[PDB]
Amino acid sequence: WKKQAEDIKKIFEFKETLGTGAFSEVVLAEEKATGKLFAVKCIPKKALKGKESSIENEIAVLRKIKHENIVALEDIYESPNHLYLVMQLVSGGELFDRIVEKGFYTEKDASTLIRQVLDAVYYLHRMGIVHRDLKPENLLYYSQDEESKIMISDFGGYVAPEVLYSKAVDCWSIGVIAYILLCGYPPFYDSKLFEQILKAEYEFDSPYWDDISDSAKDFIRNLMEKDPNKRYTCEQAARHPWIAGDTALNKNIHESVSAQIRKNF
Amino acid sequence: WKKQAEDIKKIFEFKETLGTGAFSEVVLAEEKATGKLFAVKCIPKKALKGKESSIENEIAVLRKIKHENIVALEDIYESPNHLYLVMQLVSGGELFDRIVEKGFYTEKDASTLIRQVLDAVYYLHRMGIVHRDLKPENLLYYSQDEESKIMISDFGGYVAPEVLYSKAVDCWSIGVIAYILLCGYPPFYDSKLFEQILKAEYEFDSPYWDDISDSAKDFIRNLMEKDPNKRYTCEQAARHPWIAGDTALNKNIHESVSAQIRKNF
Ligand SMILES: Nc1nn2nccc2c2ccccc12
Ligand SMILES: Nc1nn2nccc2c2ccccc12
Ligand SMILES: Nc1nn2nccc2c2ccccc12
Ligand SMILES: Nc1nn2nccc2c2ccccc12
Repeated sequence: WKKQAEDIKKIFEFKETLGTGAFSEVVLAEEKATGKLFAVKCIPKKALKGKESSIENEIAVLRKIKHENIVALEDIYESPNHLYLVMQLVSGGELFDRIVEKGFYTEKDASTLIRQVLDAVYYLHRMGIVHRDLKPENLLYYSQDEESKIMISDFGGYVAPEVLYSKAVDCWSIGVIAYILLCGYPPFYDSKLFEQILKAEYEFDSPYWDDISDSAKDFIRNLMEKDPNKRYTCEQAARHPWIAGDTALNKNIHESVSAQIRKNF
Repeated sequence: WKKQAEDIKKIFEFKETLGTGAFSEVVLAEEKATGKLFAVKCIPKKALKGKESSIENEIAVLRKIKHENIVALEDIYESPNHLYLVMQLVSGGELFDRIVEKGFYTEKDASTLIRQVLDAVYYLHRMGIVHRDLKPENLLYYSQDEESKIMISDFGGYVAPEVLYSKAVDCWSIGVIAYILLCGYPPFYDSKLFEQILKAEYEFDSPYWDDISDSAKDFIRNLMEKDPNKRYTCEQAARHPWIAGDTALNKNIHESVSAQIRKNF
């Protein structure tokens, strides 16, 4: 299930660097035998010392499973001292860029995005994976298509008060993302910030929140809940009317949200 | 995520019946708009009364996930009184037919089959699904290819002593399947049979088991373990040398296994 290589460069022509992380890089790569483009995560083995097997079990299991809202692992290569995760390259661009570029953007659009993230994270949780790093940077659109889905592209403010813990920390992160999706700025924002987060002290301030539904605000409260016990799970969040029902509004909130994204990020 | 239809027959031409179950049928079907063949499971809604949502949640989640060793759910249609699960049609045929037809069959072949079933069932367990009905009839080859994988094709001797319970019942079933794969006959076989199962009384009888490895027998013992606590999980079984290592033998055991399948089934 792992392909072996004496030298990865016999298989891929590496191109531009797409991302860099703690102790890995993600690079764009052409498969020399086929032309096909991929995103390849490059990981030195010595960085995984100890929990090498455990992290090669997340990978061994995930290799066999394709989730609609997570970039698929097409292949794993092993050399003497590295693992290479060969991933489906997406073509739809970054989350905020997309929202800024839209002419029209509603709560229904935000709800659809969150629904997809909930589905992906529910799956990861079921598999015993706590993502711990859900944030906009790690969400990419699949394609340029108007109807493109969003996908978790990568694994390693958004951190749960208990951290500052269990799978519930991810659900907090999703709540923060939802907050940003509906107003264009983060719910917290240096010691007073740290203080705010640890007391889950945030507001739906005017004028930015005035045109947002009660249902959306309730949804966010239930995820951005200090008590990780009372906090909605992904399963609970997915049943909420804002996600599963028809309470998400159809008002164009693009002007304000985009203004705030531009100004705030 | 569910397509709605006033009449399913506007979408599919139904052909031969592929399977029948408790209160559903699986039928071969041509998509009229495209020609493409599928396997369609047809389910009256009233059969799911009560746990309708719950069973529509197994489906709602699974729709988004493709496992290499489970037939994929391509689409779900809903009419006023039925659900239709539209599945990827396989082309590789039934498990025993394939083994009888081979000229050469080894423990390594059996191990590869079990590895795949372990992977599928591990995933189902992680999702909170207990299959409860794992048996050869529910395993089909993907293609005619020599290297074809096996796939769970369907959901609803092989039943765990505790039943005669938890996800562990599936692991018992896999042990029974492994037993049959290595000798061509069931480990139990009417009141004395019921008695045997409830005491996990079985043997690796000569001459059929003489050419089988100790490693294979140990593997089977660990799954066909009366105590569901001590019983190997799918995760444990997948780490066993017979599956993960190189203890599976390379001896052609086809003559005997096929003889016994033919005679016994
Ligand atoms: N530009 C990127 N594209 N794709 N495509 C698949 C996976 C990724 C990815 C992962 C991490 C960082 C950047 C990217
Ligand atoms: N970009 C990814 N990075 N890492 N890092 C470890 C495991 C994974 C992974 C698995 C599936 C899809 C994407 C990725
Ligand atoms: N002959 C069959 N073929 N395929 N292909 C996909 C799923 C199934 C299936 C399920 C149940 C019963 C028979 C079959
Ligand atoms: N043949 C199947 N039958 N049923 N019945 C309920 C759920 C499913 C299912 C899901 C995925 C793949 C195959 C099937």
